[PDB]
Amino acid sequence: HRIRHARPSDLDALCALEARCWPAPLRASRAELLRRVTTEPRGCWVLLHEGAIVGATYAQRIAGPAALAGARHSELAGLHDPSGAALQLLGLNVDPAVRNHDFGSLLLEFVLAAARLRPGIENVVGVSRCGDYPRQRAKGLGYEDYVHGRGGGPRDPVLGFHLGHGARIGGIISGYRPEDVDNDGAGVIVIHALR
Ligand SMILES: CC(C)C(=O)SCCNC(=O)CCNC(=O)[C@H](O)C(C)(C)COP(=O)(O)OP(=O)(O)OC[C@H]1O[C@@H](n2cnc3c(N)ncnc32)[C@H](O)[C@@H]1OP(=O)(O)O
Repeated sequence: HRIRHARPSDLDALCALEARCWPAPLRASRAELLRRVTTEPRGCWVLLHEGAIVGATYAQRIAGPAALAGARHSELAGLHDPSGAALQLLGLNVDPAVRNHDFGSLLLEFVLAAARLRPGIENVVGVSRCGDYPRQRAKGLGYEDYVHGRGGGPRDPVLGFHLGHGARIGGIISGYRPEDVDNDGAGVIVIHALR
């Protein structure tokens, strides 16, 4: 296939993709999607399949993996540093109508490949979540134990997506996304080590 950088003209399709991949409380507004493409234009890609935007990634260069400490999903734009050693992912979605076709694995490996070619980038970081924690919440399993797989069962399908591509857990940010009630408002830091 072919993948290209994002453009402000794709805003209409990037919103329709956001509305399909996420429920209403967790969707990024039209202004936020435009802010990501304009702030870091070389750090946003769009996967095209049959001429449709079925996959999109958002990233901005931050100072490093340590700058994510105490971050918040709303106050996330202030971490932009054009001379930082880490590229923070801000979103990596694919359309539910085309999922499980090894498409999301292609976008993640492309961003990891682009960061190895951009100079100064040491790691690819980001605050992920857990899509199947409420099921383990009723079983008495704590959130921190569930992130590190200490619950006895398998990984979370969301965290296993990053862990399956060389990432490692780098901490938990409680109160990161209060509208993400499926994770008690918390987020999970993932770090893709490079070089
Ligand atoms: C920076 C922050 C915002 C982030 O990192 S975003 C957090 C990730 N997104 C979310 O949590 C919202 C929900 N979105 C999804 O679940 C999307 O399906 C996704 C996470 C983008 C995954 O993309 P997909 O369209 O499913 O395609 P792919 O990623 O290429 O792989 C397909 C599946 O094969 C799975 N797979 C592939 N190989 C394996 C192996 N060896 N073992 C187990 N599972 C595998 C892969 O984990 C995917 O699992 P599912 O989540 O159950 O679909």
